[PDB]
Amino acid sequence: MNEAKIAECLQTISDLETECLDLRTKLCDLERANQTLKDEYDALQITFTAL
Amino acid sequence: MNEAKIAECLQTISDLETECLDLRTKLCDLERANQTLKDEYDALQITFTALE
Amino acid sequence: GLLYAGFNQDHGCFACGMENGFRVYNTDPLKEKEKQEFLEGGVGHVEMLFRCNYLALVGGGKKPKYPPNKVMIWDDLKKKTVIEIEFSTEVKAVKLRRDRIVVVLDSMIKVFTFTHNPHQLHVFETCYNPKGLCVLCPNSNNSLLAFPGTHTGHVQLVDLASTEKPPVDIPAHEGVLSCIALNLQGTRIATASEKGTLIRIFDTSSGHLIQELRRGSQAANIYCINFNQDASLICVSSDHGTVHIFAAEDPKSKWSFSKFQVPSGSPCICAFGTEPNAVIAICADGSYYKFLFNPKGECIRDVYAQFLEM
Amino acid sequence: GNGLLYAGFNQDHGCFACGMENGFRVYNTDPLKEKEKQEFLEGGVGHVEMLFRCNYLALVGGGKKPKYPPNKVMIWDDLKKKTVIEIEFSTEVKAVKLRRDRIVVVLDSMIKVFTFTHNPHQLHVFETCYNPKGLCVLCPNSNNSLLAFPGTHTGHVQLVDLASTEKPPVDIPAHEGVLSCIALNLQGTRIATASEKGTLIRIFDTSSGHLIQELRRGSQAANIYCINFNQDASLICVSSDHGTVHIFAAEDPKSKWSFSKFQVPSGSPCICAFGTEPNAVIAICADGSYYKFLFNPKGECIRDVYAQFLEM
Repeated sequence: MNEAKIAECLQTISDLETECLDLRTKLCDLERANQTLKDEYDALQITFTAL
Repeated sequence: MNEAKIAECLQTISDLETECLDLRTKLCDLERANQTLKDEYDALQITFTALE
Repeated sequence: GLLYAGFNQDHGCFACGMENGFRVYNTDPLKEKEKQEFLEGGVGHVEMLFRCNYLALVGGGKKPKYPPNKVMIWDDLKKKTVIEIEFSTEVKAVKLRRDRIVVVLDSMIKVFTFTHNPHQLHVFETCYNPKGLCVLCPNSNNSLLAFPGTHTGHVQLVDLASTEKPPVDIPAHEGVLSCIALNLQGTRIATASEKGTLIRIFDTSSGHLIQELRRGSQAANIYCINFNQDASLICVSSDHGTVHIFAAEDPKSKWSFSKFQVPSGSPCICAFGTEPNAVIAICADGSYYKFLFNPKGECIRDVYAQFLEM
Repeated sequence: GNGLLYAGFNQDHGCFACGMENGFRVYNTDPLKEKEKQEFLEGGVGHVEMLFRCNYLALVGGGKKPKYPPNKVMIWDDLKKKTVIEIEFSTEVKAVKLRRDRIVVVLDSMIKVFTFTHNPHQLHVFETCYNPKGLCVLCPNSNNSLLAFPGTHTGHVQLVDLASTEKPPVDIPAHEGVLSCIALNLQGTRIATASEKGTLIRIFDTSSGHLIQELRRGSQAANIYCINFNQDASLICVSSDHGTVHIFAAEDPKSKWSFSKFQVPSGSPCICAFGTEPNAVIAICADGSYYKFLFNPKGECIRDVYAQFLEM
């Protein structure tokens, strides 16, 4: 029925929103780690240019 | 009508699909760049540890 | 018992925090859109993200559903909380965009990622902000955040996309701020002090004064300011439930051309309706009013309802 | 003929897609209903992989006049009615398998895994034996990233978890002869296999590679066309040459042979899956015949539905 179509679409939307939340979370988490490793690359680079 | 809510939902799904694709692209792009840097770190690390 | 009322970003909806949960309503025409019951207690703040499935909830009332130092992101399609952020102090308001959660406390504003584990991005200090005065542009291309500065009567504006730039600081009033409002485009900010005799509209990019408008000679507590769609008009609520309507772009017309009294006199928030000459009043007693004005500045009351009862 | 070039079920058998000499069509399996029809005047699609009931389809050009070069994979967005991602290869594509986060492309000699992104990045390459049928199954479930394909040794199946690729693959010596068919259950916990001898179907645990159940279809050789599990994996359906369909009970010590089977009267080769009723089996044949059969505990089969799905 027409209502049944609504139910599928609403379910699709909730699952899609869940995925955006998960992707954004994984993206922001990885962005932080990358910057932390960017810093361990500068600090270690200056160490081995000092040596 | 009740059909109008179908049209709105279809637009929301289409837009959400684009955002998922964009986010996973940015995520996979960064995941690869991190691995490239995870390599250069260990590279420079062992390289000049042997220098010591 | 009504505990909170607030318009969404386009005023197309308003949300109510209740002693027994939350409700969402379409502003014009008025229609109840959602009802969520909690046997365990109240919600003291509800922030919509437009017409999305996300709501920000803060516990409040005599028996709050959540501790008042926590922000709860509600997923309305799943009917559950999906993100929790805990603070050392009470939450006074929340503002949402798709990529940021902004939490207003009594004396600082914190900006977080909208993620399952929100990360704090920025902290801005404010003066004592018991009203939770803060506006955040909801537009994807404009990240403007505006809030009370550390100096009395100042407004601080921050672009959340360019936070390395020095903020624009606006000496908007000589006294404590009572109300702040952005237009939909995020190009104008309206302000009032606790003296409430003057509303000043500024350009958000330069901080320049665009208009100084007068509500009257005597003092008044300003409850609400909102722009219409084109920002050509502002509506302004004050004590006694009066609503003043001003021309925002006409320097020749600084006093209200039109005004009406809400017959119950209860404090109310106001916004423009879907019709260009409609203004809506949502009152703390539960009264809803729609008034139509005409170009002569005459006002007639068109609609009245108890939205809490339908 | 009728212009059909390909037929394939989606991940839950709720739909099947058809590659045509002039485009593609999507159908709901039970009840049979044409769901989408996209015509291309310029040529055919020789492979169509659905992602469940999402708007994404993987298309590979095929036929006498292919709509796309056969060395390219096209992700079709059916809500936008356009191609949105293209990946080009040095060799012809034999099959595609989709999950929400990975595009898996099957070539004759290898399996390449890509990100499902606007610019796909190659993640893994697995070598296979000569795989002209494009035998590969990929768990669509979010909690199981299992990829299964023909190993480099005849009759072996190599199993890789795409979430833990640092672990050694499980290698299953499934048959003494060339593999002809591979199927996962919906949970991705069981894998069914057949050789070109087609006398035996063997079901393995995908985590340990251990043989759970050996089912004998017959003594004589048969080309096995298709294997599918039912929703609970208690049953499997098996298609063979001449269009027979065999129905067996998996995971039951009380099974070794078929409790039911029917012949497709036209004898054309068909793929098979279970219907919405626990005792329904569906057969889609290369001639364009659709059959739904109901079986009983005695193993008798009755026909419930018959249609030519290509005329709708």
